[PDB]
Amino acid sequence: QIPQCAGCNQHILDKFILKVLDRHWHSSCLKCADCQMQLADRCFSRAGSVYCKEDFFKRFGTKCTACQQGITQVVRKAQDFVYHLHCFACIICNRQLATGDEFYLMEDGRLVCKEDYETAKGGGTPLVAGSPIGHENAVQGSAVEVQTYQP
Ligand SMILES: [Cl-]
Ligand SMILES: [Cl-]
Ligand SMILES: [Cl-]
Ligand SMILES: [Zn+2]
Ligand SMILES: [Zn+2]
Ligand SMILES: [Zn+2]
Ligand SMILES: [Zn+2]
Repeated sequence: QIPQCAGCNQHILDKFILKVLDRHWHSSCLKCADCQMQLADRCFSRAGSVYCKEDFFKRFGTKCTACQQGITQVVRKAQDFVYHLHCFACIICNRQLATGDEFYLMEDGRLVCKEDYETAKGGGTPLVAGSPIGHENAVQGSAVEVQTYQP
């Protein structure tokens, strides 16, 4: 089926069809709201608009998953979730997780150290704590893929 552009809602007759996480785009509609630059690498969307990596970081403040508050300091990451270092902590024992620590990530971003998770015997994802990283590397935009309507 010929997709309608997520941006302009028109049918995309371009041979190349850009796909951003389950949505389809004209190449010419995937442009940063700020600097009007084509988005070929990846896409940063907030609210109802799209931005490049640079213009996005300078516009929106990344909010910690646990405390829901802004963070120019290094952060911790588990999957897509982003945390203050002091919020990267087990919800049961309140102990801060450190690089190398084994923990479980719950669906809503709640963190549980390995020992407390396994002691209590819902569904958690096993992970190993990575070292702190910068915001830039923290929030990786959505991948822009390319599809073509073929026979
Ligand atoms: Cl398609
Ligand atoms: Cl074409
Ligand atoms: Cl550490
Ligand atoms: Zn379009
Ligand atoms: Zn831009
Ligand atoms: Zn926090
Ligand atoms: Zn714990």
